[PDB]
Amino acid sequence: LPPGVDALVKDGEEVVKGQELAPGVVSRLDGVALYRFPRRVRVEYVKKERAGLRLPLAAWVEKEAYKPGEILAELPEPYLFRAEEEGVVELKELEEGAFLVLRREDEPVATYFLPVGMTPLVVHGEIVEKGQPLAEAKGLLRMPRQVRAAQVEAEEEGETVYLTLFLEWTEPKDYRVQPHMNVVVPEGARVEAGDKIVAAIDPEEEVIAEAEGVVHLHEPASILVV
Amino acid sequence: PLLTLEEEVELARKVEEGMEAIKKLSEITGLDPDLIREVVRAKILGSARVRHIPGLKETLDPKTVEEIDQKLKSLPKEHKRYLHIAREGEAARQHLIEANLRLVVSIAKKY
DNA sequence: GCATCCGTGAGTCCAGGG
DNA sequence: TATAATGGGAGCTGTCACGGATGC
Repeated sequence: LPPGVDALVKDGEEVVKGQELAPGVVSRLDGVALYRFPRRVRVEYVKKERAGLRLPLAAWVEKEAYKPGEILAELPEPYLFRAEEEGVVELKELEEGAFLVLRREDEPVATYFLPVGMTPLVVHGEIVEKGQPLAEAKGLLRMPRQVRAAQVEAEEEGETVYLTLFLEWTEPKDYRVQPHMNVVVPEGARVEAGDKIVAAIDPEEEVIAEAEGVVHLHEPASILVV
Repeated sequence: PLLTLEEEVELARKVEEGMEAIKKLSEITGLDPDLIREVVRAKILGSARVRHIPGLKETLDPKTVEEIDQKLKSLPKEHKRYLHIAREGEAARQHLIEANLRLVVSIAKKY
């Protein structure tokens, strides 16, 4: 496999004779493909948190849970989602959507979830007072593809709803594998805190798993069809 | 074909660890590390090449290699792990020699 | 089957040898 | 015993009949 270009196929699966294995590799034979030397290991660490969002009551599509991509509300006009706490902003922009966390001193004080359609109006590290706009939702706002809403609690108050969402998603972290290192973990396996992913000559170069997650292997040095 | 750095290191690692596994299997089973190495080799190579060894105290006969392979296969999973380690090591050893046969030729053409 | 294309072993006696 | 080293060289010339082996 040329440097950097990734596989069009994954480790463990059967392939057909002539079925291309990569943008410049075609398999002369049928059988099980296998990864030789993964040069990038991406770990999807699983995060399950509780977050909140306030919405106009009319614009809300009441449901008990939300699958990804699913419409969460529809706004007839621009709407400013405002802070209900004072603090310093920690903005974590996922693939789609975001999480605001306001923190006072060294303790977190609010965790807001901005689904797709909400443009955050604050920058990481910013100071915010109660009521100031954190983000603007235009309309047809919906869940991101990468995150799902397990459970949904609602509170009516005035002309709005406050959703307490039990969200579950994954955040990826990559690691560059060196030729003198061997991946000791299979594709799609479940690591815990402290479980070793990639071994290396000297221990300070090892790859140990921070939290729980799954393992995904990318850019093999070569691919072995057997 | 010629080893890449990665294939080189992988096979060498497998060899080192298989030798360590033979040592651990000797600690567990109380057998002779040489006897164990010969039985693992006998199974990796095949009965095509199954002869006696001058250092071994017991004639290496298919009967005895089967007996020792069965004494090994009856070990608990965490012990029988080392048998798979050793078999992998021997296969790597064969492959590493075979891959470096050309270097011998390039040296010997000068003598 | 019918030619052609091959391998192979053979070539008097004596002497001396540098 | 540890930098790294990865596929070789040599030819060779004025015979002849014959049994067996390959192409037609």
